Amino acid sequence: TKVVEISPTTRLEGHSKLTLKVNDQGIVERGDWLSITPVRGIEKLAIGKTMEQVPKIASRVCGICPIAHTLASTEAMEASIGCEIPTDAKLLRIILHAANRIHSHALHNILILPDFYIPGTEKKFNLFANEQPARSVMARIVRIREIAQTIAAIAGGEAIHPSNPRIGGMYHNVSPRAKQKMADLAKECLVLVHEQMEFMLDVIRNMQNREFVEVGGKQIPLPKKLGYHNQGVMATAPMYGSSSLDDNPTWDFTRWKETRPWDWYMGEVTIDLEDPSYPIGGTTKVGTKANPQMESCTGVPTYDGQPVEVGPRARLATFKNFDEKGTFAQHIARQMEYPDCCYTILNCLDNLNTSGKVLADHIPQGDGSMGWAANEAPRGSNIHLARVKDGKVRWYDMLVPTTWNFPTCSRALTGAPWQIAEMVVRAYDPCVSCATH
Amino acid sequence: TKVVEISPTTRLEGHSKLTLKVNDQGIVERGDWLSITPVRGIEKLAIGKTMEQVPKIASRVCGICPIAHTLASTEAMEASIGCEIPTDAKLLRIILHAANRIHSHALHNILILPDFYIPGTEKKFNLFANEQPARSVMARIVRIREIAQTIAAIAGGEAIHPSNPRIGGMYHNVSPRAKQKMADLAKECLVLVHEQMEFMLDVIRNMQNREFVEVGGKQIPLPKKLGYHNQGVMATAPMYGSSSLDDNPTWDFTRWKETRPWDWYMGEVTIDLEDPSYPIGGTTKVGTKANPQMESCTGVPTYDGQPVEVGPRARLATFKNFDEKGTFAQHIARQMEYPDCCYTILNCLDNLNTSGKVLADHIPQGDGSMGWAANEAPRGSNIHLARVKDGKVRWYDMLVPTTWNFPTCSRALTGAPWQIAEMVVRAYDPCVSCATH
Amino acid sequence: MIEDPYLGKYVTCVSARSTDKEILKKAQDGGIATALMVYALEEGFIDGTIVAGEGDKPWQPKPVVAMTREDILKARGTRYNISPQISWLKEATRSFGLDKVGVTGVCCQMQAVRKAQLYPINMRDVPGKVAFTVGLFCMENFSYKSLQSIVEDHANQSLGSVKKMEITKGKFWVYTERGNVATVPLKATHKYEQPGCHVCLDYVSNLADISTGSVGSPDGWSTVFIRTKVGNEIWSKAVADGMFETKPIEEVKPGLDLLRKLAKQKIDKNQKTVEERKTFGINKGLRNPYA
Amino acid sequence: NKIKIGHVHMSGCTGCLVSLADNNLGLIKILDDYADLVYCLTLADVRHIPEMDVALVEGSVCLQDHESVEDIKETRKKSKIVVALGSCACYGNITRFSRGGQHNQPQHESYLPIGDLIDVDVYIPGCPPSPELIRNVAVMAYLLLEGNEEQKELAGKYLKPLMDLAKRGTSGCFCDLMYDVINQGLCMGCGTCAASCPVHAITLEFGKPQGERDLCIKCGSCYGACPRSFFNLDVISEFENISEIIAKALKD
Ligand SMILES: Cc1cc2nc3c(=O)[nH]c(=O)nc-3n(C[C@H](O)[C@H](O)[C@H](O)COP(=O)(O)OP(=O)(O)OC[C@H]3O[C@@H](n4cnc5c(N)ncnc54)[C@H](O)[C@@H]3O)c2cc1C
Ligand code: SF4
Ligand code: SF4
Ligand code: SF4
Ligand code: SF4
Ligand SMILES: [Fe+3]
Ligand SMILES: [Fe+3]
Repeated sequence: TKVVEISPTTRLEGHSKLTLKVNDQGIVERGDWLSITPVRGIEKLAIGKTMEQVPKIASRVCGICPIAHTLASTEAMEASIGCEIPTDAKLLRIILHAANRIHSHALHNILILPDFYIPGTEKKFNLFANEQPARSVMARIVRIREIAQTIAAIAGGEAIHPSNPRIGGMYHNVSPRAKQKMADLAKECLVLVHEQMEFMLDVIRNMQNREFVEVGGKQIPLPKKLGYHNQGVMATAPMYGSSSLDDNPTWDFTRWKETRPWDWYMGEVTIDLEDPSYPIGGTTKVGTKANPQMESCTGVPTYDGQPVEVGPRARLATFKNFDEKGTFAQHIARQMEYPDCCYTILNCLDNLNTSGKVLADHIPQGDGSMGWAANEAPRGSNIHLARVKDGKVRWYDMLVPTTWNFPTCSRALTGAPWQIAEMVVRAYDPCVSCATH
Repeated sequence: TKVVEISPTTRLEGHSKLTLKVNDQGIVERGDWLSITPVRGIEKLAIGKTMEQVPKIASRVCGICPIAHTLASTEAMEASIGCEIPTDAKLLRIILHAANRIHSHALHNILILPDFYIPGTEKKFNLFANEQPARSVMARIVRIREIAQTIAAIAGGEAIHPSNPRIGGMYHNVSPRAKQKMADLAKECLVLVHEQMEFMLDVIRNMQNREFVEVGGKQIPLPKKLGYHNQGVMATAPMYGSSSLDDNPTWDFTRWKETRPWDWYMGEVTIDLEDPSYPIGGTTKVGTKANPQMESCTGVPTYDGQPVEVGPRARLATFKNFDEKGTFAQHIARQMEYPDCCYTILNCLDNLNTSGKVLADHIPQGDGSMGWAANEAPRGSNIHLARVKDGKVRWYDMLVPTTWNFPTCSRALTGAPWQIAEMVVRAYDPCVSCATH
Repeated sequence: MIEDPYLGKYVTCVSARSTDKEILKKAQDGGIATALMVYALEEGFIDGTIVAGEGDKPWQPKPVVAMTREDILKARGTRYNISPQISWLKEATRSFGLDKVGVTGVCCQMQAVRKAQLYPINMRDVPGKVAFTVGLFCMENFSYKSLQSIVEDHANQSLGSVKKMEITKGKFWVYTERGNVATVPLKATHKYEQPGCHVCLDYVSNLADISTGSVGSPDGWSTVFIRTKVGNEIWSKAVADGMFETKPIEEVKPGLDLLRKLAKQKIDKNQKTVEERKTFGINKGLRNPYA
Repeated sequence: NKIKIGHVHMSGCTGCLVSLADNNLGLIKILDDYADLVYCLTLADVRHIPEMDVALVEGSVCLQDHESVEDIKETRKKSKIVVALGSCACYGNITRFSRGGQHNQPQHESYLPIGDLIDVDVYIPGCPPSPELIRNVAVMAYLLLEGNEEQKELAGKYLKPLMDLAKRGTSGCFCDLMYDVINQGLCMGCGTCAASCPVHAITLEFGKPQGERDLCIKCGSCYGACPRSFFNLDVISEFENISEIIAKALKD
């Protein structure tokens, strides 16, 4: 056993590292992927603040998925106080949610493609480069994300940190013109995401037929079971979410418990294996001490006493019994989620009444009861829990998808050549600012 | 890439073809299986007709599974108008349903066995031939189907296009003699289907241990992952079904959307690869133009924005987490459904009161509300949706199992030698008249 | 009288457009079909007219008996799917109590009216109460599912956003309210045509009092045939009253030469289909309504 | 010598084929001794229509589907005896109600029974058609082509009413009982029409037929079964002997 460390990780959101024990062949025996993002402490600073402010603060946990936290936080407040929002407010929230999932999955295409090969060649995608096919692909992705952000801005008030959601529904309904504009854009987007999806699935399928990849000049073998783990999955909806107001909620808070990294991470180790050629800048210096239990910045939520995988694959496994697992299965399931986003937007626009009410007539102030809301963020189940009393948050808790995925991905690192541990990581589409909040 | 086309397909129900792009080894790269059965247009001709007539017309969509359409259509009308049928009517419907599943799975044994091998030999089953073991197997299958049709005729009024179902329950309860007769036949049938099931599973298991099959004189390799796809599955019950009258319906109409073949099928191609020796009569001539988007006769229903697999494997995966996939897994799951049919019939007869009421005391005429009913037809989830107002159907829609399976099977064709694409198809037990309606 | 073998019987043919600017805002072409019916109503030539009103689904027409200028104007613009205009023809003379019925529609609907005038079969009071017919040019029509498939798939547009559709210059054109344009090659649309159109031997509504369409005239303008005495009386008086700008059709491009050619292709192709019906089977054929 | 039999599937539901198969070991007996199944897409891999002594043709013809029209013309060309198997082939049945407008072929609007496109020798009406009738027609077709003169005479007499039905027309409905039985002074109130109706559209009121025309799916069964449509006394009075002959032909 030797210990190699990659710090920082790259082509994901935010700040983490991989602390890896490897065998004499460089295959991970036990690896820890951990947040080293400072804890801004949103759960504790929320206490005493107003139920209107806390969702707008929680939004600023993450600018890729602010819709997830805005909606999950707002709907946790609504669940605690017992506020039923109007239909047209819900329809606008779903449109906002679906649009953001498009932009997020497409942004993630940008981050993972450099690890992938132009099918049938030994050339990797370089999306910066003004050459084909990369530039044509970048142009499609860029238009996809532009459409997505535009719809999000129209239905949510703002693409990043949406302003329209409020306790009890929305500040604004949209105009007949705005509704036509969103429909026009969704029609254009649906064709584009079908193209991007088929493109990505082909690239992934080419990856599954490869035997090695090139990292830092060297050939790295591709295990058949790359990224396999035995944690199973958790998901609350295929699209939107669930909350404790529902007749039959699809998440069970009696099965959840959160520990410190303590229960699940390695203690102190010393780095004795270093590779200065790891692109670009090498790995952690020999002699460095690391302690994942103490350095990890997240809590570890569990379901039935164990870490779980959340995210697109978790959703398709839970709701369609999708039956492939590991790194390339995760990539596949994410791409498959493209069309539902556009069909959902178009169906929601069809049902939206632009003269309809968007704010509940009565917003109660709460008595301290616990409520919770789950939003199926692009990366998986985002669960916010709250006690609101007299309009103030007395208790707040956030179980964010990448928080769930950190210990699970770690276990999935077993069997990988340490030089492609980052590829295992990127199939989770990590958001480490999310994970840490 | 070359394009080869098989038209028509054989040993399935109705009229389809396979339009296949293949690599230089003859392995499917992207294949389209599509209906070319004329659209009789049952959904549109239903509008304005009486809620009593429409289920008897819908029955005539298909004579292998008319129970599926008779029951799903009737129960869609009952769900739209809010009619609760009597217990003994429900018990008779379940007996009818279970009996038809027996006859259907056994008919499908006849269609698929010619592709299969007498275990441990290089001889294929020829069920026409008056030799053993084929003739003994045919005799068992024939008795199984005879028993099944007899029970169906007794409980359903007729084996093909059952006459007993009506809005509000059944025209007839059965006599004490009839109830004894159905029980006697189910006891005989249970022994026979246990034998047939074990026979079929052995044949299938022999297929999974083979490395090649012979098609048109040539050896065709058998891929290990023959028929694998990543669409997952959908199912509403292990046996009967669900409807919007249920307290907790097991199908979600907000997750469904139907497109034209447009979104999912290939556009225009030209056949440049022809094999005149394909048994018996060859493939489509070189130079023929094909256009699956335009020639496909079905709509494409989706679940969470994607095609799904329905049918026996979908049922066992949904309700028992059956965890094998692809062609031979589909065959296995279908055979495993034999005994539940006979145990269900015997339990239902046990509870049936032959003096009990079979027609609701009040049949409302409807106000235009939407109702839906799912019947788990032998080939999978058959979902009929209706708005009944003043005793007339104002809106009608049919999402039939083979309709669902068409785009999914297509994707499952990847990786198959084009000469065994039809084997991938037959594991879906296709009903193309069903699919098209 | 001219007795053209492809353009029917007519007195004159001009290029025209309504001088009513409100009508033109949403008219498909020159606003002739709206302008004539509004004018006939104001002048008392009709007391009501059957028009292709707005229906229950976007871009699905619903026939309606219109009896005010406002209701007539609601029917502006071409709906390229079936509108069963003649279904209100008798009823207009019953509960609506009209003495002078106007009728708008395509060539086959003009045919239906004249058959009812001459062979009324359970159409009492209809022969004598038809007062004024205006016929649109029509090459072919579509079911609503066809129109949906063409606009939503081939043009990739939402129906709720479409402001105008137009078949011209070999394409199906879709214009959206927010200002975008999409086209579909007509070759792609052929599978979707209503099959009963393939037996139609009438392009410029030969049997109407006045016929109007787009081909032969610039955009914003209509080609108009004035055919019957009813048609000539109403047109003359409307022109004299300032209701239309006109140009003789021979001074207009593409004009009557292009029009006569498309008429000829239509009849020629459909006459062939009519003929193939006779030997459609083996030793038997299909019915010919014209036999 | 076995005769050559095909099953041709037009716009049908395959329930007509199921009805043939529901002769159980009778079908296997016929395939063993009297007939070769040269064509049937549901059961065999012969891709194109071969020559046939008997074509059992189910379903009607969509006029807007080119392959379908070619198939039914090719079938008549390839076959000595053409059988409209079941009510869709005989009479249109539920495809009378087809009117287009459904994805993904909204132009697939018009359906005719096969007798409007080709000449049909024999009707087997019914929806579903009775297995026993299909069996009797197969056996008698064989006897008509491979029997002694006494058999070919019997077969010709047996099939005559089914050939007369093919010559009568291509329409079937509850109204047949009005037009051609009650309105003709021939109804005697036996109630057979009511038993044969597959959708319970017929009741008898004071001994006379009452048709629920908006339940009727236009299958033509009731007039067929009516003993005052055709009643060929030469055949039907010999019911005991003709039954014994058919049984013996199926015996082991
Ligand atoms: C299927 C269809 C096919 C056509 N094909 C051609 C062609 O090939 N060449 C050509 O020059 N013109 C064609 N036209 C006519 C052209 O599109 C305009 O309809 C015509 O020029 C009238 O325009 P306008 O400005 O005078 O009428 P407007 O003032 O815009 O008024 C519209 C009139 O059209 C009637 N109308 C609209 N839709 C329908 C409908 N589905 N069915 C019956 N009546 C309707 C309304 O009742 C009203 O009378 C077609 C029209 C239709 C409905
Ligand atoms: S082409 Fe003829 S039949 Fe068809 S809608 Fe136009 S005028 Fe009528
Ligand atoms: S006659 Fe009846 S059973 Fe035969 S093909 Fe037609 S619907 Fe099916
Ligand atoms: S079957 Fe009997 S009751 Fe019915 S029409 Fe014939 S003779 Fe009259
Ligand atoms: S009344 Fe019944 S048996 Fe007679 S044609 Fe109608 S459905 Fe067939
Ligand atoms: Fe937290
Ligand atoms: Fe359907």
